[PDB]
Amino acid sequence: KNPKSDKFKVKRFHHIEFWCGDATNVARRFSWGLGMRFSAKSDLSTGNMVHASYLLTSGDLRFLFTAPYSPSLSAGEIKPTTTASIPSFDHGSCRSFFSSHGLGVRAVAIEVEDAESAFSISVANGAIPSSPPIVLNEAVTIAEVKLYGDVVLRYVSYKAEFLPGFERVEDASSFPLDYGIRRLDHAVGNVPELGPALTYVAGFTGFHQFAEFSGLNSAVLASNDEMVLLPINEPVHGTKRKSQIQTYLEHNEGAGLQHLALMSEDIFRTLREMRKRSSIGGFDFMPSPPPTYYQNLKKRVGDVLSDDQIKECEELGILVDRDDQGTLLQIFTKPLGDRPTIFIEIIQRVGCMMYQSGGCGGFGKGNFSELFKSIEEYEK
Amino acid sequence: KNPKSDKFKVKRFHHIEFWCGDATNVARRFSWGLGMRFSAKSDLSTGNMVHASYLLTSGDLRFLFTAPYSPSLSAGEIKPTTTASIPSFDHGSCRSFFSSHGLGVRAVAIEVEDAESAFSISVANGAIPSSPPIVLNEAVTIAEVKLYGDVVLRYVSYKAEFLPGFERVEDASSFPLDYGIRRLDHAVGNVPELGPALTYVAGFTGFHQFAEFSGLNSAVLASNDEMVLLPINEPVHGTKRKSQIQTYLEHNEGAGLQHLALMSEDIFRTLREMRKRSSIGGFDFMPSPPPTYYQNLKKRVGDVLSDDQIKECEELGILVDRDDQGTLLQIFTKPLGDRPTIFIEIIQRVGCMMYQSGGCGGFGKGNFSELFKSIEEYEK
Ligand SMILES: CC(C)=CC[C@@H](O)C1=CC(=O)c2c(O)ccc(O)c2C1=O
Ligand SMILES: CC(C)=CC[C@@H](O)C1=CC(=O)c2c(O)ccc(O)c2C1=O
Ligand SMILES: [Co+2]
Ligand SMILES: [Co+2]
Repeated sequence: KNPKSDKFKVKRFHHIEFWCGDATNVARRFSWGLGMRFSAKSDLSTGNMVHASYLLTSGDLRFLFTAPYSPSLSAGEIKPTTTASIPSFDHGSCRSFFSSHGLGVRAVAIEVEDAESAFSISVANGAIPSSPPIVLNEAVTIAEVKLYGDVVLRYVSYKAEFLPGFERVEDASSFPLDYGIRRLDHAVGNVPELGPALTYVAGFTGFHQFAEFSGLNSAVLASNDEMVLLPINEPVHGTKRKSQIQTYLEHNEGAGLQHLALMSEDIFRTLREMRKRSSIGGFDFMPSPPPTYYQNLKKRVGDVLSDDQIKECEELGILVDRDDQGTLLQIFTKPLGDRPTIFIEIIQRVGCMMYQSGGCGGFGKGNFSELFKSIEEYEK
Repeated sequence: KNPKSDKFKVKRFHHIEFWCGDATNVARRFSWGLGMRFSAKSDLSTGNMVHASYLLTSGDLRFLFTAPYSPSLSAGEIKPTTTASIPSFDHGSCRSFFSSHGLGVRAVAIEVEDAESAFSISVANGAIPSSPPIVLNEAVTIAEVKLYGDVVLRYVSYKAEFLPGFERVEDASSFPLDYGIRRLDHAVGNVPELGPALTYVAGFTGFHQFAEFSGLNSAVLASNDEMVLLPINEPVHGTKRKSQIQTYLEHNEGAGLQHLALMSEDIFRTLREMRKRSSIGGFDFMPSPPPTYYQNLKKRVGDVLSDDQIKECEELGILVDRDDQGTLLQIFTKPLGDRPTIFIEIIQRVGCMMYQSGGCGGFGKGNFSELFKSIEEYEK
């Protein structure tokens, strides 16, 4: 049941902004590890005396990495005279954000038809304002509201290249890395209480609940066409194994973004490329499910995947689950930084062709059962 | 003239510790970019609730990358009950250090015969104490005094693997990267006034001035055998081109470590390996000197280098200068992080065989002249 209750025209995921201690080093690590190209910069060399911001792109996926310079560099400036290309930036907020959470996502950015109206409607509908709409060079408008914890949902809209004040990067500094990742599929938040979080965000967006088929309860909010997907988790206390959501909240000092799901146009090549680089600067992956998990795969998705594609799944450690609508291939990295907080998920969806509809195959919740009922190989 | 006036037995450079926002991401970047192996860890997985510390090694070169966790994780601990493996660590100092300077070197560590006595003698001789001697597990003793700005000179001594509480890293997480770098040759500080800095450090170490053959004045302090080498620079104001030392001091918020000189056992393979990786996560190098600089190289070092080695120097952008004692091959990276502050120098020394004596060939001061008198190619 899709009631199509968006309160403003929401287009697509536009970018994800990390707040870092040092943007250069995180961005270069992510570039190698994920296969993303250096696309745009705003820093000292572009006149920005306030922050360093570097953009990586892969297909439609945009990762923005931002860190503050010394406040002294911009001591004479005021907000009207700022050289920051992202006027919502604030040294005190960024240092407090990073000191409090460590490396993680500050902004989940979505493109809307009119950022000023989306901000006005949102706040009128319960959104906590974070940064009011600002018009960059008569061309781009950006506005921010609180999402959960210190994460903001950022609205961007264009009259008609990333943002004004960013420069395209000279191509000799821009090596065309690509491991197949093409767009952001969904972005997941962890909160201490799901209900009030759901009520708040659904409240000011009009996003509807997306239908689903140990440790947490979750739910998914979605825009009209279900291209913007925002799952949210809460912990379930009192279990046998401690909730990883609870571990997240402890180490992150509260609510925040748990993981980013990146859609690959060929998940097998992406995982081959990423695994080759795990131990030489890239990302590590969670431990692989046992071979019994893969001995049981022929029976539920042998429909969709050949024996060859199934055996390739076992090599790369890929997990597979299925909706009534499509099939989902997924895998999870280990945490991206020091803290056991943010990680990345690689995914590819098969089915639901109309273009492909969002959430096709769901989010893998069928894999808790498939996984637990596979650790019965410890008796095999 | 070497008066051999060390006030305590100084052995060798032991390690360099960076204070980071996120140790994981800086360490993985440095590992790929420089060819260093993941060797030791102290973090949550080893019981350290206070900081994450990762060690990279290449030959004798040890780079330590440290970042604080949330203070909350260790709120119940006191210094006697600390889980930090480096008891000099302090959340407030590290966050203040990093917020103030950004990514850079916190500790220049040298191995001494007795860290407690070296600390006592130092302070008795004018050193500002930073962290008093602590004995780690009846085996290792560590003590810290102020060097310049917020950089500490760290004394370590062993009764008889890096430090207690560090774990060796499982070899599947430890890929044997190596591009030829073998040890730290010297570590360079920038200060607003050279004289008082020189007086202070020579004061409590007994290190002597090392004899030399636009923008700055400098001098070099050295231990008895001249294996520990500590150049220090100050700016010269009023020039035509602004002092880069002054630019350093502005962006670093004051004095600090300018660059690390890493000795390669084969600088041509190191630079080939590093340049291949510049645009895919590694380090960038300063612009190459003009071909006229290389057309003039046959006349001064054609003695030491073949036409082939000279043409290889032009390919890799290597600079070459010469003492009366030896020949020095060097090159400089661009800044390692967001700020135009810390960078790295790659070097290899030829000559002064006795083992090779320290500073053989000097530090390249002859290249200001060779470089300026080469930009007369803009008229060629
Ligand atoms: C293996 C790991 C570090 C975390 C997995 C787990 O926390 C998780 C990931 C996820 O992606 C997801 C959804 O996408 C949707 C519902 C839902 O319960 C979940 C999840 O539980
Ligand atoms: C190209 C660049 C970013 C910086 C070069 C310059 O700042 C420099 C480097 C250096 O290594 C050095 C010595 O090793 C010794 C004396 C001395 O004056 C110097 C230097 O001036
Ligand atoms: Co997911
Ligand atoms: Co040098």
